[PDB]
Amino acid sequence: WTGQESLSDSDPEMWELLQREKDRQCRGLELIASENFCSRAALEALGSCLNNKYSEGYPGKRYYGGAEVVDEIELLCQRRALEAFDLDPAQWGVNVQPYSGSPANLAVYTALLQPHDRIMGLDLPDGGHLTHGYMSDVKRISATSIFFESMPYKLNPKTGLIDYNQLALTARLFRPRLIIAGTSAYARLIDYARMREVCDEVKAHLLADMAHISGLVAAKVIPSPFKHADIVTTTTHKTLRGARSGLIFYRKGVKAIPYTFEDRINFAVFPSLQGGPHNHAIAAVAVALKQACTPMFREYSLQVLKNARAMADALLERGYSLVSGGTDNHLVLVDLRPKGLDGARAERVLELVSITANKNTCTPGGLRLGAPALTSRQFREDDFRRVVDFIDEGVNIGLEVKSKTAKLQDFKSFLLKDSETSQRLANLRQRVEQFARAFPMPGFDEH
Amino acid sequence: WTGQESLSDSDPEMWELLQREKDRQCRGLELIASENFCSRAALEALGSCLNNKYSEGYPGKRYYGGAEVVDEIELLCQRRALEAFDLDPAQWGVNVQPYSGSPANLAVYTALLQPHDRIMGLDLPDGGHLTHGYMSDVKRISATSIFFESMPYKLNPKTGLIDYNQLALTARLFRPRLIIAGTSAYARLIDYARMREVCDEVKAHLLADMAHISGLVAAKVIPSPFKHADIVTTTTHKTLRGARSGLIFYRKGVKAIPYTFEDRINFAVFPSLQGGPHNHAIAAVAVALKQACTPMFREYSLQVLKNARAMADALLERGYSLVSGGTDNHLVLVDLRPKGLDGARAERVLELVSITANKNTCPGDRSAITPGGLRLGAPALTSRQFREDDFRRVVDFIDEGVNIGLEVKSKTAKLQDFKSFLLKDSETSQRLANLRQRVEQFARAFPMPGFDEH
Amino acid sequence: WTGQESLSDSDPEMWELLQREKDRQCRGLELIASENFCSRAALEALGSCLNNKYSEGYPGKRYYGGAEVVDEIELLCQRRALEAFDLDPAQWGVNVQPYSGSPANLAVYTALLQPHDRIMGLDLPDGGHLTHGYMSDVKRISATSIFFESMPYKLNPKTGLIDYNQLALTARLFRPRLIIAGTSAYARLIDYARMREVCDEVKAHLLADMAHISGLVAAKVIPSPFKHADIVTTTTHKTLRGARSGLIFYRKGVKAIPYTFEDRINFAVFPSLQGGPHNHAIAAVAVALKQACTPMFREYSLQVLKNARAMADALLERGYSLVSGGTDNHLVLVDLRPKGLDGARAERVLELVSITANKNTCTPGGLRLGAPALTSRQFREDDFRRVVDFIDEGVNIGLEVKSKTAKLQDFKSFLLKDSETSQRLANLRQRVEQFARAFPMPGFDEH
Amino acid sequence: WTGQESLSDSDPEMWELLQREKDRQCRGLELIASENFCSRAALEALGSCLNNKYSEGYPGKRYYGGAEVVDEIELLCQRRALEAFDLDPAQWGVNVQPYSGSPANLAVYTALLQPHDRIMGLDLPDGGHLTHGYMSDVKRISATSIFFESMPYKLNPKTGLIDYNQLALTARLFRPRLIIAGTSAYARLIDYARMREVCDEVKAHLLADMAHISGLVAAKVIPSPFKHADIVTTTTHKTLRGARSGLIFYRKGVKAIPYTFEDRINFAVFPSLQGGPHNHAIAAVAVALKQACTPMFREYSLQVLKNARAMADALLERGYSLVSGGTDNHLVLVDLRPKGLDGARAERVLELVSITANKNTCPGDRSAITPGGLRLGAPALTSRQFREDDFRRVVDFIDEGVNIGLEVKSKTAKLQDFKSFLLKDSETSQRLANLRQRVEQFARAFPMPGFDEH
Repeated sequence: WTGQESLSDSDPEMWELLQREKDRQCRGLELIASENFCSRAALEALGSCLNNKYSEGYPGKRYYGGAEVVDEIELLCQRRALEAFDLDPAQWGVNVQPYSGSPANLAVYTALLQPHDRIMGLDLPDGGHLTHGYMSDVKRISATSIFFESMPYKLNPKTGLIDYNQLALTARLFRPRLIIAGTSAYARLIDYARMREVCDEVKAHLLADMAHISGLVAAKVIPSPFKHADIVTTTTHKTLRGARSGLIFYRKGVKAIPYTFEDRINFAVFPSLQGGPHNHAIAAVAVALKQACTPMFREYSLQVLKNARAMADALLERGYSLVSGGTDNHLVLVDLRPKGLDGARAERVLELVSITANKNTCTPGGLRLGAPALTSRQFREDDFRRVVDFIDEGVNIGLEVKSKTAKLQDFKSFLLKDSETSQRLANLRQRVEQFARAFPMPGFDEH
Repeated sequence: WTGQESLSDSDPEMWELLQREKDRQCRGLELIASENFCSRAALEALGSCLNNKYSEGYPGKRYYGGAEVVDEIELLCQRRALEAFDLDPAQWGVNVQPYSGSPANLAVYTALLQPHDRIMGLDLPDGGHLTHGYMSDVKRISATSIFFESMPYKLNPKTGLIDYNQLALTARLFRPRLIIAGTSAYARLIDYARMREVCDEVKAHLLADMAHISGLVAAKVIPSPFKHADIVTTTTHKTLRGARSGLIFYRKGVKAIPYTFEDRINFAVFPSLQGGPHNHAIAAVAVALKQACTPMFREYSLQVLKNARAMADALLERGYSLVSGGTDNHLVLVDLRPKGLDGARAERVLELVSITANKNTCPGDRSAITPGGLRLGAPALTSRQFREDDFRRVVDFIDEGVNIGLEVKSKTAKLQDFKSFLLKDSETSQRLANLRQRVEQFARAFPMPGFDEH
Repeated sequence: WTGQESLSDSDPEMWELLQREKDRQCRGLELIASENFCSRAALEALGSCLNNKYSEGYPGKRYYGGAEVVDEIELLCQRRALEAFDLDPAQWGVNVQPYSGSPANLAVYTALLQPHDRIMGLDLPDGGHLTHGYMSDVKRISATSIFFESMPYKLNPKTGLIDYNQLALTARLFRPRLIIAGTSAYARLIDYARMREVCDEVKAHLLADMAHISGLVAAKVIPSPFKHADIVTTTTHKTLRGARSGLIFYRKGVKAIPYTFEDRINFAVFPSLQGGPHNHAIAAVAVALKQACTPMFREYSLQVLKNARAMADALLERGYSLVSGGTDNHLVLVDLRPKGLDGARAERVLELVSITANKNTCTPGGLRLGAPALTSRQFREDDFRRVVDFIDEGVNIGLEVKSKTAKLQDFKSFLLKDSETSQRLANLRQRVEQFARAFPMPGFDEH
Repeated sequence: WTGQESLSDSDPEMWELLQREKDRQCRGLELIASENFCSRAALEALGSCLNNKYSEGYPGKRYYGGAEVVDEIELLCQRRALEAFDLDPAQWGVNVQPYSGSPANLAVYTALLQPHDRIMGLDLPDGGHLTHGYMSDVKRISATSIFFESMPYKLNPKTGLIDYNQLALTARLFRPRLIIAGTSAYARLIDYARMREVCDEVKAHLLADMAHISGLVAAKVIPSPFKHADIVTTTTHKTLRGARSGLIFYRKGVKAIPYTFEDRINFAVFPSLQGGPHNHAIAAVAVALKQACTPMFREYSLQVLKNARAMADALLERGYSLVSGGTDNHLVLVDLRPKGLDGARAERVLELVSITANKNTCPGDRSAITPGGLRLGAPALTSRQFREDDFRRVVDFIDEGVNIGLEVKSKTAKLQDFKSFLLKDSETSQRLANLRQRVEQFARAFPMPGFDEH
């Protein structure tokens, strides 16, 4: 036993599973706004010998020796991270160790707040993220709401936009120490400048969680939250198209008196929260960041916007309603109530024809659809019009099964069962797949 | 642009860095007890298309669709996890999502305790882990000690063993809700049965953090903490030899009255603490777990023990002292004080001849006091097919380095002086360059798990 | 040494001080709304041999023996407490041990909430109490805000009333576990029914802190918060006219399923927070409660309302503005801004002519004036008109010193200094005193 | 209605209750170590017009006007407080507002610690106070243990003294921010100097809660904790013989660098925790403090010690055991186990013959186990002019009661049985009625501080 044997030879069971998954990805239409397809280059770094180095600490300040190279990698991941977002090193620092997006947010909170200090984020069903704070009537759900004290701010249900006015009123009272600007399911640009005014007034930190939109920001096809925020967090996947990992950016040098984010943020990541860094992820992230500086990436990102517009327009033009009436980014939010349907139903139908989207709250009343993934497969505007055509076939199949049944559980039975419904689906699936398989796919060919 | 281009073509700067690192690993003698070399099979899964699936939730209970296959992978990773540790599914469950070892511990604490509830772990300089709780005189260091209230238990410095007697006395007073049995730098077996008695008495949960020893346990070459613990956490690297990731195991079904670990543990992992699982890691872990069920792995684990013994004996034979006098596991703790040196010096010398070990605090020392010891481990080199004679040879090189360090110390005052002398004094440079080159020539000859080039 | 010697004989220094204080009270016009003059009967109990008994625990469940009598006293204080507020013993319980008003509130919070649980009270400068929660921009001030998490609700600055609408909006978000209805400086009735609707909606406890108005409630000259609240706290002084002490009332027996307030409330008082009860205070309180059941007390309380009305009207009729335009209770809030003055100035002038009132926030812009004390000295409506006349003389002296100076520190100098100001004051003082000394005074004659 | 009418006229029901209580106190033998009988002078201040002034804030810094006189009273109460304990105003400050002893402790903790910070006090059944921290296996009991994190230190059951050695060991681990030296049921002097060494080492505040012994300290018949503590709390009753109220003393001026106790302590009292001060109590306290500076008070305090000795000796002489073998203060702890009885039984018998004492837990016993001991104190009867022979006589009556209890125990099984037999069996009733009547006749003869009638 050398540990040099191939996965296909040593673990055929697992290899078959990887191949089934690759085929599923290759044949399907991926419309989850959070997803993307990672470059082969980045995956080669991810599966490298970098997994075998423990490097607790920071470059030049490691617990253990033998880190010359890993130090260079991490410092390079930092530089590339600052370059990708057009940041001055004298004004901004970055931490590249967080294992994912959620860990990065916790590290910020633990670096800057005391337990039980106050935080505000966009309410979850209004399109925020769990990590921004969330509790039901009966219990604390996010760890953020267990260790800290969170109160949500809300959408204006008329405009579908963030009620900035209510935020200011409500934050004058609750007095949060940290306010979070960033979203999971919102189709428009955030008023970073406004949030900053609110934060300046009540003496709070402004954190921007750009996970969804980091690609768009790096490409400069939308305004940057770095003009206005103290701290920025993000995933390295989603629109940045990297491996799964996380980043924390922070202001440094002179504030007025220095900024004091740097030491606290790094200390909270390590030693307070994490163990050994995942150097193979750090390296893949760095590869993804280099890719994001390119003109190619700017084209990709522009195309992301165009394809989301195109998908929006194609849906309007078939009489669907869109929350906020459209989009200024990479996703669209479809209100299936004025079309006599709901996310739960739609999602399950689409799933069965190899189209993957989310139900989303308004049995909830909406659907979220995103462009970044298919765009990465070189989809253009006509291709997305065609996608909508397939979606609409599926909605109309759904609508038909709803008038022919009562409850959600009923609705799902009727689909796997009634042949006239089964065939209409099998036919549609097969067309979707044939259409999808024809487009290219980032990554390795076989796994 | 397809995103199908190779790393050597698209990012030569990064590719050159990978290659420098691979050459470093190939040419060096890796004695850090936490390290291992991961199989090529596992790394292929890690760098797979599984990176591209969001699967928040659990199998059959996902936020989103399109998870048929990922569900099968995760369930398979679970089964293989239970099988690797010889656990009945009716009695034990497992969560395979934690991103690493440290997150796995936090999830347990948040699942089972209220903020500010009480925890005890082995004091850090006595050989515990940060995640078990740690604060200096002046500040809270571990997030475990910020969100929860931690008090350490200690080694008996006379025996170098864990003072179980003092633990019971001290836990009767402090009244912890969770006691943690597991170590980072301890050369002996833990009395899980005893800890359990203490936990039963004061009404605390017993958590076993087997990160260092999980390989040994899976191979059944040492006793299992699953006989005595309620909850078991571990990394998937170290002696399990997987990709970097984490596991939480927990009792389920009937206690006496049911166990209530399952729902709380899974809930704390997700939705409370984590986002999307890292399915590529989950898959690599599963590959590593399959490998750990094999006879080959049992041979490997036995050999790990024998090589640590052999290294121990070779050090005794040259008049070094070992904390607790030896080892019953994969590591040895070497006391360099009686020999007129310290970990800080030794470590830096060894580093400069491509041997990597840790300085380590010796029992009864207030750290600040520069550490009097060195920790050395067998799992990594054993994975490169080292046998007992190879480790005897490793000790020869170590001893050469110690003796060099000894000479530079007689010619120097302070630690800062000592480090510059190694770079500056040319007679010292050469003696080091000579030794380095012999270490490398010796090391490069042994095989290396992974890919050849990166 | 017997310990039977008189205070005048054994401690002349102290006795002189008591006599100076009694003369000050006898000669002055006491307009602080929180104050009253306690009955001689109640003071005799307060200075009794009951100080010499340790009775930790509750009747029949004492740590120590020899408590037959003290048990009877405490049980009697309970019965009289329930009778005074017209409460059914099967529906309400009471705890009579809290050492004062502030301790009673803490005991409720600690009995019913976890540390860091959420509370809302009327903001302090809007006329709430410290114990309801209070923090500045920079620090936690109330212990309530240290051990628990408090967010204030506010007045509508247009109506001078409590913004019930904003409360509901704001409590839907903050999700408090306890909401507190009660005031220190508010001239109107509280919508207990409305607060209850809000509490029912967000699943919170309603606590009513009737400290200011407990006399009025007992007398049934205003609506009772007992119709709507789960828990009621109060001082035993202020309008109840007792010795300094506190009470906690709580619902008991069947809710729908039993109420669980009783055991938690009593346990928090003792053993959790307090030591030995103050049996002499408990006994004085009981004497005061018996007095409050009488027709005499109902007359007194009606007269309190009439005299506050009369004082209001007399102020309107001299062109002062009143927050909320008047009063439905025992106090009035005078806005000295539309009269070109401020509380800080006015208070100090009045003080120097033996009239005691408070500055109150709108250098703040108001003054609070209360009726209960002077009413207890048998003052009637004409007497209060006459009081206002003296007040107005003082305001007009103030106004004159303001146009003749710059800052507050200046203003205070000018008064003790300039003879033409000094004499005008000495003259006024002497008239005030001569007028006041003529009225009777509850208590002992000499101390 | 003037509110000038007498209590006997306006509330005969209440007046009759006061008179029953006064007769009870006059006729009984009060041996509860916490009790005393307050001077008439102090009670006159307590029931004064000072009840009618709101004076939130501090002298010269009041929310409201009209406080010229109350300011003079409070400042005077401060001066007399410092004088009574022989303290330099440049070195010590005092707060005179706390409503009682328990509030004074809470104010100190809230002034100096963060929520969830760590505190150690003498374990409750080892003779500590609730306010020093206390939790059962299953719940937090003291508010001190809810808002803060408390761990007890313990008696050495072999000596009956405080295990200072174990305190140091245990505090090195738990790392408290505040350690509390003071007791409710302890018969000996506390090693303030030792506690201070322990506090200096681990960087904790030393608080002394002298509630039980403040009279003795003021009289200088025992060593002062002010030589060693940073902060001192006390009640104003117990051995100081005042009205029920509380004090907090604190170091001020230069430490080495200034002390920062003053502003925090005063702020926590008000505005953080309390409302309006109880000026009538403040004035009574001041009266009591003046009385405590006198020679008369020193004689009283000396006599307290002698009478406790005398009671101790009289018990030894009749073959009882005393925890720690005797006393150096105002109380004695009697172990009734070797005599074949327990506190629970003894207490109830003594109660029925108008002698009031406490059952009290004996060292090394898990309470639940019905307490094996009795606590007896001298301050109250000494205030009724009892001398040594009078206390010898008290012990005679106690012993008669013990012997009665012994007979009812041989005729009964359980505690519940034992209590009903005392009411029910007529031969037992009479033996008790006889003894009661002799105790009363003996007690009524001694004078009583206070008013005659109420």
